[PDB]
Amino acid sequence: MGRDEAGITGTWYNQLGSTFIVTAGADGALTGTYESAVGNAESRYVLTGRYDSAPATDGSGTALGWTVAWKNNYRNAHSATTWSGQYVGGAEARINTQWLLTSGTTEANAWASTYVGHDTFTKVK
Amino acid sequence: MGRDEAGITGTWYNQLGSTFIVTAGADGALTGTYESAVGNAESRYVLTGRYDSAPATDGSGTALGWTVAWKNNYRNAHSATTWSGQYVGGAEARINTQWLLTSGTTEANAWASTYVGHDTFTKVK
Amino acid sequence: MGRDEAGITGTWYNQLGSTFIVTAGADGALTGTYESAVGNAESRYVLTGRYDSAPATDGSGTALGWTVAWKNNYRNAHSATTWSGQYVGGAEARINTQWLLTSGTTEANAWASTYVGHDTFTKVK
Amino acid sequence: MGRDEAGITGTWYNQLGSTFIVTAGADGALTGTYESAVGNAESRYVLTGRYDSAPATDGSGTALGWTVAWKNNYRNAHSATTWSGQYVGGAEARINTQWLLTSGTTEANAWASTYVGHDTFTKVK
Repeated sequence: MGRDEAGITGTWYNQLGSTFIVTAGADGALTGTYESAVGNAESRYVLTGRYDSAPATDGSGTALGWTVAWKNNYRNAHSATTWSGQYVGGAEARINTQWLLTSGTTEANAWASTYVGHDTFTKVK
Repeated sequence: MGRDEAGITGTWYNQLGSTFIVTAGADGALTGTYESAVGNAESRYVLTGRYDSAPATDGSGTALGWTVAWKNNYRNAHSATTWSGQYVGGAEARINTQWLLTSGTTEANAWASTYVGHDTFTKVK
Repeated sequence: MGRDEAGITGTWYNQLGSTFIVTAGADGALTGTYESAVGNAESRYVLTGRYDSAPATDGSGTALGWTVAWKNNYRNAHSATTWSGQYVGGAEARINTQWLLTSGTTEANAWASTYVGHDTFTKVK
Repeated sequence: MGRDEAGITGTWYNQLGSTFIVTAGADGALTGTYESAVGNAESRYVLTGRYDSAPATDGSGTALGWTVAWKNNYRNAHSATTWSGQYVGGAEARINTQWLLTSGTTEANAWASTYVGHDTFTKVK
């Protein structure tokens, strides 16, 4: 099993009230669903990603990332978000991320294609 | 099939000489391998991601993203990169991305955990 | 005077314990000093920047940005940080920022030149 | 004088056809004007920033950054952009940047406040 397979797997919530449901595989896989509390989104979207299944044992966090394309059976926002961050284990476990949201654009609007932000996920709230 | 399933699937190269080998699934999946020409990396790493399988038909690009965790059988850089971008089809097809590279860090060094950059992928070179 | 000239001018502290001392000019100027609690830094560094001196009156925040080059009489970290964000007025005034830290690099290391992060500044702590 | 004071001072153009007119001071200051070819912008806007006036002599680039608040006598886009990057001297001098564009937003829309992109400036075109 991955060192933090058990720590990462489950339900996480961010500061916006979004819900991230993830399974961490022994081999580094992340699979699950994302539900955004904000933006052009409804219900759950597929996510996939990767994590470091053998992190440093010096108290460093565990690097990971995942992607959501904002298409499901309900809506298509012609966009994708990637979260890049680290899992920090312990009593108040956190996933601390920064994210990039890219929209499909014309060449003329491509300079404005991409938003950047930061989300912090906890196991409560 | 996804609108750009055929356009995205295959081998791509970026401005650094890295190699991205991807299969686009009918359902929005991206699966493949990444080989970085730079950094703490050797040989291929697993990637997974997502793309908009039903993009706008107004000449906008196709949003997509993917993740590599920099662990394979050879090396572990305790880091993950996410690329967020859009596929632009036609004679000189491109994937234009921005990326976030997060390292596992101590809490003291977490302010310096994440690099940001931009890669442009083409089908030649 | 700028709408938030009085609100912005003064001493701010971020989540790292850094100190930002700024004067907002009637014309949109930001001038002052920055002292980082972390990284290759000691004592104060010059900053300059700009803010929107006539923001929207719909309860939107006030856009602003500034730069520090990490050279002073004590040290030179061959780097510069830019903070981009908005001032949100009221009882618990905040400046919410994202930042880019670029180091001078060789062409070979330029892919790793730039860090991205987020700082939140308050008038206390 | 700054090592690259003479190299930086003058007129630069980016890949969008924007015009950046900058004076580099002996002490690290950047002052000038910016004219964007794209977005909610017309004519020139004030910029200020900083650069490393004593860079490494190992062939590394020169770190620098600057800010534009998108208010002038013609328009107010209630936003500010910061460019963070490095100057690379020689026959085909370049300023390679990444940028953050923050808009004033309501708290509800603050997750979508900030765009990220990359501009490359040359002395011709």
